[PDB]
Amino acid sequence: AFSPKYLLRLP
Amino acid sequence: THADSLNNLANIKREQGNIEEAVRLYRKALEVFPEFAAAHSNLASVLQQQGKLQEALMHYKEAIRISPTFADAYSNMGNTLKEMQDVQGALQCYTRAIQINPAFADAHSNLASIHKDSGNIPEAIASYRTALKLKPDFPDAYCNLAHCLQIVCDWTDYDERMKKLVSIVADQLEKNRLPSVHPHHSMLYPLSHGFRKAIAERHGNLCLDKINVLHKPPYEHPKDLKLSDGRLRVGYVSSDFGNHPTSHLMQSIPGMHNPDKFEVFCYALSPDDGTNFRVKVMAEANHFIDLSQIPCNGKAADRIHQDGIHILVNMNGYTKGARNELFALRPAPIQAMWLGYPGTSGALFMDYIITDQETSPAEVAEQYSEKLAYMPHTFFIGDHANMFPHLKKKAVIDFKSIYDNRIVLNGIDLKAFLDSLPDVKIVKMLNMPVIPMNTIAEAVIEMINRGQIQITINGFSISNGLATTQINNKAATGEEVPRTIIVTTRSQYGLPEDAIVYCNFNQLYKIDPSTLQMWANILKRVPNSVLWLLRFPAVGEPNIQQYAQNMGLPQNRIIFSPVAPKEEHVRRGQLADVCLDTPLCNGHTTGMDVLWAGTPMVTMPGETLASRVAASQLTCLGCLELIAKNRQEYEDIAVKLGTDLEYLKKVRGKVWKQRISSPLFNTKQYTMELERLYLQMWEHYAAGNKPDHMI
Ligand SMILES: CC(=O)N[C@H]1[C@@H](OP(=O)(O)OP(=O)(O)OC[C@H]2O[C@@H](n3ccc(=O)[nH]c3=O)[C@H](O)[C@@H]2O)O[C@H](CO)[C@@H](O)[C@@H]1O
Repeated sequence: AFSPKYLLRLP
Repeated sequence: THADSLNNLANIKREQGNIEEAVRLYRKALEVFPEFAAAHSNLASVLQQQGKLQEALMHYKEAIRISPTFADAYSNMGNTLKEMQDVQGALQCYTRAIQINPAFADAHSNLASIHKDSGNIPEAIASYRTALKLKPDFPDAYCNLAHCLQIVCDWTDYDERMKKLVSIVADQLEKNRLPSVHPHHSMLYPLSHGFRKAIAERHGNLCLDKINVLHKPPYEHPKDLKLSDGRLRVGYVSSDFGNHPTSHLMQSIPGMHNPDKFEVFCYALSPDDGTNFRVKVMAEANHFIDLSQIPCNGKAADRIHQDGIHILVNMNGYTKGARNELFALRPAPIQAMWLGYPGTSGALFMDYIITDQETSPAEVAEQYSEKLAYMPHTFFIGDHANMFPHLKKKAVIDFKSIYDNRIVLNGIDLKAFLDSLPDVKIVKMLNMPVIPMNTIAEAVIEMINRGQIQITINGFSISNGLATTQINNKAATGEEVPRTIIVTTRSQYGLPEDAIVYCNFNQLYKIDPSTLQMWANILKRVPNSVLWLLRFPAVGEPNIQQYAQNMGLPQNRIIFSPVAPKEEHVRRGQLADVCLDTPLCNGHTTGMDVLWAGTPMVTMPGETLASRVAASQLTCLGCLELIAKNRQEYEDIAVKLGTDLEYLKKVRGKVWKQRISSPLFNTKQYTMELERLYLQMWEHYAAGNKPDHMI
């Protein structure tokens, strides 16, 4: 855990 | 009995201000009747002035022993224990009294007070409410409860509460009683400038009464610098030499004084806290004194006299840990206020008060019992240039296809890392490096998404901005400049990627309903905009959210984030777009932190000094266009920044440059100007002239 509030899509 | 007559006389003479010749009355009554329970109680209660701290305890204990049902003694003794730092016992004293007499309102008020001091604000509100139910005419509990509500942004029946407070102050001011509103709290309530100054005067008079017991004679003050090698001796007195906002602003100034013409004395009312801030001040200052080992104020003030201080600087005001009693003794000829208390002392011993035109205009005079001290640009100074030099330059990552507030990188070794990158592009605003969305950016993104502590890229350390504490605890506190490269992203704090970010990282207490309405109007007029606040305290989040719902703003329009270490808190400011200053109590230090980040700040100067701050800052910065003249101007300025993106880019660029070009963070410049003012005052005093406004 202890990750960003939301992810970042990436190809 | 004759003891009763002596007792009544003593009480009257106490109300007559004759406690000096009334405590003798109490004494005579005790001599008549050794076991006079009531006489023992009050004599210690007047002893609560200061006397001997344990002397009151002795009389209180005897009063309780003689009459075990004297709930007044129990509650008073708990308060006396409070001054003695015996929280474990003072709490037991209050509860002991409450259990004996459940209808005793004062004990519930004191119980709530200690809960409030400990931070259990909800429990302090509950006990305060219980006290008010038992005794509705109880100004102390009401004012404290009103402060507690202010802290959590509970504005239920807000207007009448404000009106009630003013009425209480008026009545207490009529009778010369101690006002229930703390002078620090006066800035948060709509009172006339006279009322606030009168409250400060009453608090300033409190230390005078507790110093008269020493009967210490006046202090012979020097009339020349001949005995000091032509060096002006300036003593900075503060209890915040350590990890405290005061140190984060001025830790560098002591070392920057010109030793050829100045001699710096740093009198600490606080023990060493093991922080690099204390280390810096203890080392760079010409002399450091730990008055924390000199409890007796007379002893301490005498020591100041020996050192030969010509100008004494009060960096506490009516804040916690202040020992203004020392200033009451007039140990130095010239005495002035400086950073730390955003208000007037209302006391005679404070001869001067450092400020600037914007912060304290001439018209806003008469609100200060102290003569005004002009500072060429601004009275506020910041050590961010030294504490966070890794923020002087930044870099971004192109996630889509010139966004300076979505994926930001900082680091002292940033230049070398960028030179190791193949496809670095430069966007001119001096200029901003940009990383194209390549494999390196992919590695950084995975670090952030996976929540990994750190990674290595070409041997360079890359640190997740949220894990600075466990990567370098000293760096996160601001004691140490991070020796790595730190990645900060909106995704870390849940900020929308393609959205306007309005922010204000002040304590929630600086927010009042009118301020919230203004910000709500800003959000409605600006599409795709969000308001970024801090759980500070976290109980204020539900209250703010509910008031937004009543204002028509969906929940997602306001984003709350927990408080972060100093370095992380300042670093987050780059993620935002514009900061909305709290007009009620302009963010003073928080304003410096945001400005260092390059984030533009919109402010509406008020009537109080605290309100007028951050306008002086913006003024000194050279960004006058962000200062609003009224509610509408504040709303329009904020709305333009959120809609005119080219205007936002221009303003953010101007802030980015002026933070280093304008003499706002130039500590050496500030110190030299401070040295000038210092001299000016001395000349005035040398020629015999008494304190007169310096401008
Ligand atoms: C209204 C008020 O009290 N004003 C005082 C305050 O300014 P100011 O109001 O800015 O400061 P606060 O009393 O609110 O203290 C907040 C402090 O916590 C830090 N922070 C904030 C958010 C976060 O997530 N993490 C974090 O570490 C801020 O950088 C700041 O140093 O301190 C100054 C420094 O003595 C005083 O001169 C001001 O009179």
